Amino acid sequence: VSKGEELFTGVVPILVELDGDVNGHKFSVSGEGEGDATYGKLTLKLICTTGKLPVPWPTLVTTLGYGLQCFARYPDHMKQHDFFKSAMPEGYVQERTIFFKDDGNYKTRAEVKFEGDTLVNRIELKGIDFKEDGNILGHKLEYNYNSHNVYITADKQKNGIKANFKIRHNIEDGGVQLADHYQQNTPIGDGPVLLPDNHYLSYQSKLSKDPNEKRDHMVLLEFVTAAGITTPGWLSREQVFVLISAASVNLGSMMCYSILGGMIFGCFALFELLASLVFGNYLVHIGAKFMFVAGMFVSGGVTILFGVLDRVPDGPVFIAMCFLVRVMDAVSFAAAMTASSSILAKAFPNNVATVLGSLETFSGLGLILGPPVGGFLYQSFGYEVPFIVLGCVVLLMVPLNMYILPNYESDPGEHSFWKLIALPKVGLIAFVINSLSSCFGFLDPTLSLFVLEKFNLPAGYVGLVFLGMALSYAISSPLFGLLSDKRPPLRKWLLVFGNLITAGCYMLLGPVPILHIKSQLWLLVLILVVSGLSAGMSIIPTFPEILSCAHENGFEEGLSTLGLVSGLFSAMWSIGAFMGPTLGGFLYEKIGFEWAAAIQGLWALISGLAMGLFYLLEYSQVQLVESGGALVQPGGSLRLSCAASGFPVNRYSMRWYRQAPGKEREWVAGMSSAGDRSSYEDSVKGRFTISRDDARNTVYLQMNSLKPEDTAVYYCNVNVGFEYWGQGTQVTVS
Ligand SMILES: COc1cc2c(cc1OC)[C@@H]1CC(=O)[C@H](CC(C)C)CN1CC2
Repeated sequence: VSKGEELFTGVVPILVELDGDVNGHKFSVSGEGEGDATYGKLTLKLICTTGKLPVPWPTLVTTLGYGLQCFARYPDHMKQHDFFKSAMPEGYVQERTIFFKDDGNYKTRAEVKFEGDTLVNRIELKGIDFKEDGNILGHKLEYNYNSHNVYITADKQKNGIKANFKIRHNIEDGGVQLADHYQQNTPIGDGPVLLPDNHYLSYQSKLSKDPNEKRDHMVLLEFVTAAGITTPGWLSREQVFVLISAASVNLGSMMCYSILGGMIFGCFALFELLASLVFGNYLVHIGAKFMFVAGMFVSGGVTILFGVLDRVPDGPVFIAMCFLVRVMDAVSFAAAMTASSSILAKAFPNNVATVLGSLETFSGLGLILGPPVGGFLYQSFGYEVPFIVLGCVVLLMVPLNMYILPNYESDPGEHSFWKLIALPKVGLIAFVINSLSSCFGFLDPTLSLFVLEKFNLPAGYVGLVFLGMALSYAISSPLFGLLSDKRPPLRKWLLVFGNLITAGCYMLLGPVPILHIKSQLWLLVLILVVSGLSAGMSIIPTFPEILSCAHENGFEEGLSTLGLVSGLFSAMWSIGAFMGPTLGGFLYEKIGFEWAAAIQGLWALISGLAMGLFYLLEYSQVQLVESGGALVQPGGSLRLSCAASGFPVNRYSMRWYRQAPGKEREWVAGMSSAGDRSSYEDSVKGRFTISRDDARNTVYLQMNSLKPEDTAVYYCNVNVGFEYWGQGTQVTVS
């Protein structure tokens, strides 16, 4: 960790100038924009002042967009290898030599300095031996750009770094143009710079235009990450810190709710919805740590003051005290839930479902700890006593959470609440979770009445079967959390099937007089256990799906979006808990439990079918799938098929790539937009044939007159703004 790391904790306004010559034609370009090193984001708007560019803009993307490598996000084992922020309070120099294949050369000198607030980059360019009928001077490069890798090794002799990479530009005729880049980077101002190990950076890029501008300009978007040296594999300090804290909080709150769980019941959810929405909307202004500790302090205060109601005289003071205890319990649980969910969403970015499943398992393992020590404290000390013993142990666990938790700081976002809530998929998520919470709230009060009226057992076995259903939920939560984490497209399927199995469970809850099924005990207990498993298999994949839809819509990453999605999760669980018991009790007094369970299960079933119909109707995502790999004797003939998913083939160009073992990727052939022009390598010239078919949205490559040289893995390449690849097929010849 260096001193210049602290400078890049925010947004940086950046300014770029270039002056260069190409065969006597001189140009000067100037640009402005922003950078963000927390996530690796660069956005520039770049305008010429001299006039027309005889050279294409993708030739200058590698000079201006790669000219600011200081906004690279490094993971926690790569902060030791940061060089760019090490010398940034004074500045560095970067010299680059670019060899275009079968054409001339660029040589650039650039200096990147930090003047005032702004970051300044000055570039001088020299261009040597360009043909007039070439891809560069003839304006033959497509107006999009590809994703790349940049490899950096160290250099002790100049205390700097040296990087090598290649850039594949697309030409309009179908082919590609290769540009090989060699750069050397050196500090100027004697700063303690970190000479790194061998590593590399991955660049995603995007290129567009501002439509209101009528000059010559480019809008450039850069995503950067860094890798190359593998992790130790075990956790960090902050992650074990937040796991111990969240586990202890979840244990304490669960056992507090288990040991002591109309106007006040509904106004409780009425304040709970508002508290969840307000805490979701304003979280960075309060902070995750402060709101964690505040929610735990108010929760412990509530469970201390719950014993005092026996010494409060009956009258207006009893109402004015129980009301305040009810609303403080509501806002304390809301604040603690949203704070814990947001901080664990930030702490584990890729493994978000596994942590939530593990905390659900610890909540179950803590609620099964209630009866023995609870009976010890009840028939050993008394009844006023166990609540204040619980309050003492929670208020002694609180300063640990004051000591341990890190200080995450962020800035307010660019969008609002109302843009997030207006998505269709999010509304269907909310409707599914309303069905689940309403089924749970209906299952609360009438089960004890049904057991007492039919089977003649008291509330002890009602609590026992509640324990069994919670245990099935606790077992089924982390496994399907791990399954939803590891496989992305199975997550939405587990969302649909969970609600469908839950609906089947609530229809088997009440034996329908049409269906002729008899009532007994172990069948009922088993259906409740399977209902717990279905609820667990549904509820865990909800939060990552809302996160994926939020990042897919275009919300900027940070803590604002995590806070909003956690607040919406708590809000939907609040409005479901509200809607559930009132409709369940109304249906129980009106028509009976037997049809009430059927109507509730049918509600859940139509919720799941609406979800499944939205998935069956409006799904589309860019994908390339391939087929045609086998083993053929030399001199044979083959056909390879690349089937696309979510773009028109007749409006975009297509490329075919190949790779040999122990060798880099090589371009084979390319097919343009209009379908009349094709491009080939001389090793596949006259032999390989490319074809398309826009009716079935598929492209094909046919081969004849085989050689042992063409044993390779073949790939299919598009660019629809981003670069998308395929999994490849193995083609072997003898
Ligand atoms: C009566 O309202 C409440 C109902 C419930 C809970 C808390 C309540 O408030 C005290 C807990 C909360 C979560 O930890 C768990 C449920 C999800 C919201 C993650 C476990 N459940 C049972 C339902």
